[PDB]
Amino acid sequence: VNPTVFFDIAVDGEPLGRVSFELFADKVPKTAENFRALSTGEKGFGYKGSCFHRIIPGFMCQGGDFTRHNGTGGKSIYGEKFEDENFILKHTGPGILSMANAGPNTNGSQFFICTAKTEWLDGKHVVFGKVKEGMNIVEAMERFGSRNGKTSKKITIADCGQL
Ligand SMILES: CO[C@@H]1CC/C=C/c2cccc(c2)COC(=O)[C@@H]2CCCN(N2)C(=O)[C@H](Cc2cccc(O)c2)NC(=O)[C@H](C(C)C)NC(=O)[C@@H]1C
Repeated sequence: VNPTVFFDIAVDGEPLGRVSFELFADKVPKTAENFRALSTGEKGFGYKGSCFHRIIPGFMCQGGDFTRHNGTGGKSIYGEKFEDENFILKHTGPGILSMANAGPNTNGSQFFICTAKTEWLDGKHVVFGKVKEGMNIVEAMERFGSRNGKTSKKITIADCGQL
């Protein structure tokens, strides 16, 4: 019953590969549904065409700002921001999909994909999914990141949707 969604990733407009995610709707249904609907674009806005604006090798890849395209924006399907649903799941290792935020109860659309166990984020960021297929594509994305997170090529979600 857990949905699966995909991102087709491009590097300076050339196809890199597809990352697929399981969304844990069984444990964080509101948060999973936000990400699912933003991936299909069914509300008329969402992840398609947006970029990964911060990639820090050995840490995580962050994206999801489709409103300002400068790291500060994005919005949820629930208006603007929404509350932290729960912190049942933890940042246990590579592939974990979690909500970016600016403190408590500020979930919008920005998210990050962990490439390592990041337990200092537990209880601060809502974990809601995991990479299902295409972790090798996330590893390739890291090669375009840097210590401070600026990317050396434009890393975009060329297409996305639900499987
Ligand atoms: C541009 O926005 C501002 C952020 C300023 C810069 C943060 C920064 C720069 C370089 C490396 C790192 C963080 C390392 O940590 C991450 O990479 C973490 C990893 C988990 C996901 N994540 N970033 C986030 O969720 C970060 C967590 C954060 C905020 C503030 C400072 C900080 O050190 C880390 N939050 C944000 O990016 C939110 C955004 C979702 C609307 N923006 C904001 O709070 C501000 C308005």
